[PDB]
Amino acid sequence: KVTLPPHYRYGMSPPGSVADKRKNPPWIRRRPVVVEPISDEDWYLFCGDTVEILEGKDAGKQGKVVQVIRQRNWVVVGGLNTHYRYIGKTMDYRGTMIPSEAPLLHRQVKLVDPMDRKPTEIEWRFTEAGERVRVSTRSGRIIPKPEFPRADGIVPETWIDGPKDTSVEDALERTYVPCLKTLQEEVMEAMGIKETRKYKKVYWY
Amino acid sequence: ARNVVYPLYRLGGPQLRVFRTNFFIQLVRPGVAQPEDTVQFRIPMEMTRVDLRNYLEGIYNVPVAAVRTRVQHGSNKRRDHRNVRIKKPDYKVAYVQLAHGQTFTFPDLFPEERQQRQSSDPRRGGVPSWFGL
Amino acid sequence: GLEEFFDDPKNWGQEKVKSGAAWTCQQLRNKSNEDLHKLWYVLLKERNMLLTLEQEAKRQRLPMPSPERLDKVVDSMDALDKVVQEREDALRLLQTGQERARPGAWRRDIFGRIIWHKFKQWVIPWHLNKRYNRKRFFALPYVDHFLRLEREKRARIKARKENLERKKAKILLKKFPHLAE
Amino acid sequence: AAPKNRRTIEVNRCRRRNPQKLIKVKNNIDVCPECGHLKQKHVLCAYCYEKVCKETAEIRRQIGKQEGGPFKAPTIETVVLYTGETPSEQDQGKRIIERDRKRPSWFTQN
Amino acid sequence: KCKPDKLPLFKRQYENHIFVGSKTADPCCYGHTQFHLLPDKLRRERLLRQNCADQIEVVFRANAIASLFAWTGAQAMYQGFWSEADVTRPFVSQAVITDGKYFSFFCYQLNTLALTTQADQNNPRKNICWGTQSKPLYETIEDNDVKGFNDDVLLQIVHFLLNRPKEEK
Amino acid sequence: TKKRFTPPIYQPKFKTEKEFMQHARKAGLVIPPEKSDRSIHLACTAGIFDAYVPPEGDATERMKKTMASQVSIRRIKDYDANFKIKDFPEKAKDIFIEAHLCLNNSDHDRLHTLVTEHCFPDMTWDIKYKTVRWSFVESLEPSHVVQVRCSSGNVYGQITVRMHTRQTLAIYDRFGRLMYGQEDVPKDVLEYVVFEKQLTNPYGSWRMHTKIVPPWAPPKQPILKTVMIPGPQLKPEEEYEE
Amino acid sequence: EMTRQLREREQRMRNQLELAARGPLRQTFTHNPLLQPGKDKSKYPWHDTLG
Ligand SMILES: [Mg+2]
Ligand SMILES: [Zn+2]
Repeated sequence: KVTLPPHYRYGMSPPGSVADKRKNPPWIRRRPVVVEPISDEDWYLFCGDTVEILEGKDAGKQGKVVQVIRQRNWVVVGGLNTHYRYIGKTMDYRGTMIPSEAPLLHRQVKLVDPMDRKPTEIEWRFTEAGERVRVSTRSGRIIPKPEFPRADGIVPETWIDGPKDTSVEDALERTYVPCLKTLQEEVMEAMGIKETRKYKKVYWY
Repeated sequence: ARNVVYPLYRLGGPQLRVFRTNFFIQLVRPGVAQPEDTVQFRIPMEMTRVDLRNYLEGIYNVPVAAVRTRVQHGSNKRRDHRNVRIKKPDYKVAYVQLAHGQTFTFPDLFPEERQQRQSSDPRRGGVPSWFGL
Repeated sequence: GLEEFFDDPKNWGQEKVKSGAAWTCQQLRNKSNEDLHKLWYVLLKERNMLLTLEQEAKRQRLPMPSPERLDKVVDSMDALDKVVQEREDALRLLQTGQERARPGAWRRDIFGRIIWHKFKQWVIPWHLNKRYNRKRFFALPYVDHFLRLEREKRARIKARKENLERKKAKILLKKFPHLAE
Repeated sequence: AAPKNRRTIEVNRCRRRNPQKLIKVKNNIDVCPECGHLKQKHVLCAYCYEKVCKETAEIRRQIGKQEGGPFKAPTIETVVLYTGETPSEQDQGKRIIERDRKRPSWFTQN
Repeated sequence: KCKPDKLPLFKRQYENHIFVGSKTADPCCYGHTQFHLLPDKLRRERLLRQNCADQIEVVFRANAIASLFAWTGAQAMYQGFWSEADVTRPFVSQAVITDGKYFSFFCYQLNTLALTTQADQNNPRKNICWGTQSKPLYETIEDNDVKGFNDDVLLQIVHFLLNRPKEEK
Repeated sequence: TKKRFTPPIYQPKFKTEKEFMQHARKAGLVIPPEKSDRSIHLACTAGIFDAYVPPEGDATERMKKTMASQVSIRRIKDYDANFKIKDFPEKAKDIFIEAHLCLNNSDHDRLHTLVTEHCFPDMTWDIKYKTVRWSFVESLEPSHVVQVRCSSGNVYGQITVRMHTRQTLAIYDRFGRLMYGQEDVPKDVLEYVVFEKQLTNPYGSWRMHTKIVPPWAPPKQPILKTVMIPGPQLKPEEEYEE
Repeated sequence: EMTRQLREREQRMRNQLELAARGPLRQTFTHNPLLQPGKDKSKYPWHDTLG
């Protein structure tokens, strides 16, 4: 299951990975990072959502949010605020250089209005149907939650039932008829088992 | 079943029956040579050889001639960074022999760029090669 | 036969095995008890094939193809056991009104702390049992001082925990002074 | 008997760094005319002596495949032959040890 | 292909004994015929409950091979033979194995006694055992009447007891 | 307190990935595959899409190849309307010259904007602890866009450019001693510089990618010092063979 | 023709910011409109027997 020490420092690498284990062994104890408390309800940044960088090496650029870390209030954008690191290095070969992105705090980014490609501040609201949404403060317009592929990787629109995958018509069929009998009693009538012997009473203490 | 209360029995009482069993057994490959008819299992401690027979015959329709069990100790020698001993869970092993001359052999569940790189030239003496001048 | 402990021969050697979703507790509230008693054994046989594959992967020192398969089955086996127990619990409240299937009572142990005693099944009444009457469900007056010492111990712990939380919040404004609101 | 006082680093450097304690340079070193490696004038070349032991061991492994057991030594002489050689005029009635290898240049046939 | 521990067979250390039924001083040192009775644990009806119907006859001829080899081999040791000094003449014996109702007949001949690796390397010859199928002596016993009594089984017991050592001229 | 005991360097032996996984199985080290939606993002391609071979002696079938390049230009103009082909060769000179002046002052922060990630190591790795003095004396012949081709999620466009100009190069070693070249005399150079730009990326730009090395090129300038190329270091048992 | 269908989803999913602008403006209440008209034993049982 999950084995996280009390003051585990979250990072770019996922917990339990080989890189995180070496980085965060069970024994180390480091100063806890201070994170501004943000209500799960208030959080307004999700993966697949365009954001503009206010402060950093490359400010004023808009990019998609590929990853978000709630524990540290980090937002990762592809291709922006990126340094360079050699990947696939070996003892003989230097390795291949690639740009690696650096995490950004939720205060160093700013959401963009779909109508006007400019940074804007949003406040949550409710539509007619009652579904909660985020609306820009200036020139209020709806900003839906960008669709993002599932973590597991399954694409419902491209699913092929296998030999051990129940069909939709068999997994939604209703066969239950509310009664006043237990699985044991109901099964003994169907299987055909008969037991005439009685159960003598015991004492409980 | 495990982690459940068993209804007490008295002379002339009903037969004890379990409709849903939470015993989960795993077939394992023997470490040492065993006869062909013999099969090896790892079962929970609470399980008995009598249950393993009725469990196999009923659920998997396998006739068994003989069943033998042994309890295997798990080393509590390992120690953590706090010098506290770590216990490997003790487990039970079961040896089952098939009845009608059937033979079982464990199946094989796991059947089965670098030359495009250019190196440094000794004659160049370490001079950067990128420069065409 | 013993061929149900392993996966389809063609699947041997593959690194991935596509699998569907896990049964949800709500999808099982529509099936009958007879249908759930049949499904339990379909999942049981799939669970043993996955436990057999998980152990042979360690034997051959290789990674398991799709470990999530076992997690899905374990979640389905627990969800199914939740539905059956739910129907039995509701049926017990109507016929009897009891919230617990096993009898018990609140009692003080020899140490003086409250504990819920779960009864056992016996053939003779409790006043005849040799071994049950050697057990004590009452604390003598030499326990009172330790009960207070143990109560004062929990209070100190609960006090340090509450004072610590206050400190973190007071230290959390020095760096984020815009949290005054 | 225990030290009455602590010995100083100045006293100890004069004892530790006394020329008698120091390692003495060796002047008996020279090059082997065959391989070019270093050697002492009175000691055999480690490199050239090693290649004799590698081949000598292979010859002794072949001898065992002929004897086929202990306490089976012969009462005659022994000869080593390589690919491209036949029993000589003087190597008649001996135990020839066939070697699947070219005769070493340093190994002169006698 | 495996070791005897998988039969199952267990090891122990205790007094080693070579005993024919009496000590060496007893002149009657040659065996004629054994009679064995199978215990209740190996009863036929308990083997059909345990899906071991094919082991019924196995239990019969396993007792003979072990009981008769141990008897004939003990007769030879009394005469001075052992692994290095193998027997010069065969040693034979008989056995009647029964469970109370069914009867089986066996004959064993001890041709060789050299079974060690040092002595079994070049040994050509082997020990022999003959055995029949289990057949009932009686079909049923009701009150004071024995139903379906079989005389062929009784005659076979007599032939064993009738066999005698060849007489000299 | 403040105690950490460190062991000496281990220096793993096997470099290849296969041997690591081949040796991790012998040691029982099981490494389950990763699970993550985030993947890396590469701004430059690894290699050229279509190999270019300049005609020999430059220092029907021919006409068709020139048309194939013209087709690829259209793709480059679908993502950038204000782009002409009679200015890039004049623009490449600025990049080329400006990218080789960052090696003298070690301006790696701006060098990434001029060159790709595939080209940057080749230039800087060897001169990490060396002093370079490169200059552009004069230009002999104008540059020409010889070939333009694009790729078949992202799309990149490569523009091969031919350069023929004089250059001055003097490479000094760690200690300031002359290592290669002469700072006084320039020499003619004929090198085909390849550029790349990630059209999909809205912030992309044209950056140097690599240098085409024709098999018929003259030998490079000789180095100052001498070299010794040892022979096989044989074992005692093994003998030397011609 | 399944592979071709996959490309269409990535096209839109990659660029969703424009789709929102294309959609007509929809009125949104400053506060939840369906929340106001929609919404407008002992923890220590041993004391009951032991004392
Ligand atoms: Mg035992
Ligand atoms: Zn030498």
